[PDB]
Amino acid sequence: GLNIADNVSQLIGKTPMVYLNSIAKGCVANIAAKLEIMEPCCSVKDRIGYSMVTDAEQKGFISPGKSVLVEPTSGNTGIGLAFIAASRGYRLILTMPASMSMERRVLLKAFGAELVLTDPAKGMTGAVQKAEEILKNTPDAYMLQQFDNPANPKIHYETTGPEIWDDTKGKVDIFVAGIGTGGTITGVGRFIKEKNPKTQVIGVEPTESDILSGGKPGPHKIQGIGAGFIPKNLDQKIMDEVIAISSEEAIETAKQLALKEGLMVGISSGAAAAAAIKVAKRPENAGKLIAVVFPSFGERYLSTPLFQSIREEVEKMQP
Amino acid sequence: AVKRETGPDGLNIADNVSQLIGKTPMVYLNSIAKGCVANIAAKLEIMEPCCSVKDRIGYSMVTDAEQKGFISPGKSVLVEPTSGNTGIGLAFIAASRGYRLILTMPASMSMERRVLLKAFGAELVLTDPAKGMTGAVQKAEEILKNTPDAYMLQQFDNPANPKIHYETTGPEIWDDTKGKVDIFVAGIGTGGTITGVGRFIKEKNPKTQVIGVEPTESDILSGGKPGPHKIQGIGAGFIPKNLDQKIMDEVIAISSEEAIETAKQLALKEGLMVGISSGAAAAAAIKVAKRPENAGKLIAVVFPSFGERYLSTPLFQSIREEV
Ligand SMILES: *Cc1c(COP(=O)(O)O)cnc(C)c1O
Ligand SMILES: *Cc1c(COP(=O)(O)O)cnc(C)c1O
Repeated sequence: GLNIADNVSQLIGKTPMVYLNSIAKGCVANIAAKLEIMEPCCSVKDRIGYSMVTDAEQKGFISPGKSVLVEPTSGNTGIGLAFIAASRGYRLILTMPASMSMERRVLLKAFGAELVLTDPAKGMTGAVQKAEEILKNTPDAYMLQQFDNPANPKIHYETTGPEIWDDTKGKVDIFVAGIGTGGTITGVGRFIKEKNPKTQVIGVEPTESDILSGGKPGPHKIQGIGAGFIPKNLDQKIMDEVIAISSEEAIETAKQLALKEGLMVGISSGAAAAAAIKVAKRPENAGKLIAVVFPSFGERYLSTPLFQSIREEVEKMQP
Repeated sequence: AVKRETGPDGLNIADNVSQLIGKTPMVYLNSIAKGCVANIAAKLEIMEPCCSVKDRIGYSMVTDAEQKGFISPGKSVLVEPTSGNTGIGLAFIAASRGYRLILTMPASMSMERRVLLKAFGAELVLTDPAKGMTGAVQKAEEILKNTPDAYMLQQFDNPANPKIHYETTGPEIWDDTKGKVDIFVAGIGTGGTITGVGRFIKEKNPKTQVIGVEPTESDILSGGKPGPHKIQGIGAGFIPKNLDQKIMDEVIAISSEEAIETAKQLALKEGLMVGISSGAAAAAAIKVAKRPENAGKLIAVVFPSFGERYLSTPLFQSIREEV
């Protein structure tokens, strides 16, 4: 009975939290970041790929060797899915617009994932489409549907919320999280409000695609959040407030996380942290504790705008 | 600042990023070990805050120097010649504790690696590709000599590198295997890991075997010549001072292609995204676990770094053509 994992799946979750220090200068509340970046595959999606597979196995809808998993996604979910599929011997089909750059695709294939590329013009909607086409025809096919699947917010209610609740020893006052599939905010929010109805739950979205605030969907750079429609997995009743953060301000905060905290994080962690730092300057919050989710490591985004300013100075660096 | 329930009684929240270092999990190998007579449990340094075993020695070499008062933040300038993970581990520590950090490396170095280093605010000085590491080491010696409060870490010589392994990596594996690790397998670059863990583990139990790993193409510990290879992170081409050649019972030499192939299967069979040296170490581990002697015994092997860092190396170039 050794303290070793049987398999990669048992490594998921139980991520740690870290206080923000110098970047939190000025703030009257403490901020502790929940580092989903330290998931076996460096994002929060490692929890839902595990849980939507397992939830299904348990309900008896899927078995390894037989069922074929199918999901329209390239992002972090495809990755969370790919490594779970590798390790468990489920065949996996992931659809995405051809647009997808080599980087995520190389990594997805290295996991044995079959890639089906759809039409770049058609974006996500074209990908859901091929995937409904592939589900609708393929013998043993099974779709996860990350925006509708109750097991997405369920895993967060079962692990992520209790982790934050345990690590802060019930002291958490405010929980801040960006909304993509809505699963984090909903499962954590639900869990924490049942422990303590007084806690505040605060969502974050792009200023360029603020549909929960009211606005309409528009282009934005915050990879991971503002999917452009209200996802079924979002319980909007759970939130106390939504804060809109700009792309520029997400990217700037992400860079300061690296430069000041030594935390290498993605643009969405930057947006969540920008909002938490704002919330931590409100006088009514002196002394309180804010927990904020950083959904993914930043090394994954070397080719995106997060690192562009840095890329420009590196390209001209003389030998 | 704002007061925090700190110390032994307070919250389970790291005070800063340094406190996230170490305590990494182990995972048994399953279908990739089909056919082995021994159990294999991998030590996953790929799950360090910045994805490599080197996060442990960025921390300990810097902390060792503060503790002895050789350096202090906002005044000392850290300087290291480093083409691999050591610059990353120094970079995030330097950022979080407020040191200026200059890293030297040949201008061969991929651009993504530079980008990352510079996101942490490290300063980069590029050296002459023809001169390799030796040329970078030379330029780091010059900067040290010419910079008023410069301090060089010297990852190959600094005894804080193996010492952090004696104090953390070794103990963890011993706690985690509840003292049942029969054999320990590790790639050698600086020798730190093999030295600290082997030392710690021999001390607890001298019966435990310790096996080190090098490239077939640069197999100097087996009596061969130094040359060029691809198992990045090991086979530095000389025997470094941080290697206590005394605690090793054996050296297995594994090839680029088998290292590469083994990393590929770890991805495909285990769901484990690892660098090429994790493949070399794993391959070595696998053979050992197939020696009849070792039936029913427990092997621990180190996986030094996460694979995603290497999307541009030979590891992924066959997968890169497919796309
Ligand atoms: C999924 C994701 C989010 C949002 O998390 P949800 O629980 O889906 O709302 C934010 N950032 C990144 C990088 C993500 O992958
Ligand atoms: C550091 C390094 C090694 C070797 O470990 P040492 O303790 O230096 O002997 C192996 N692989 C990689 C990727 C490394 O960065």
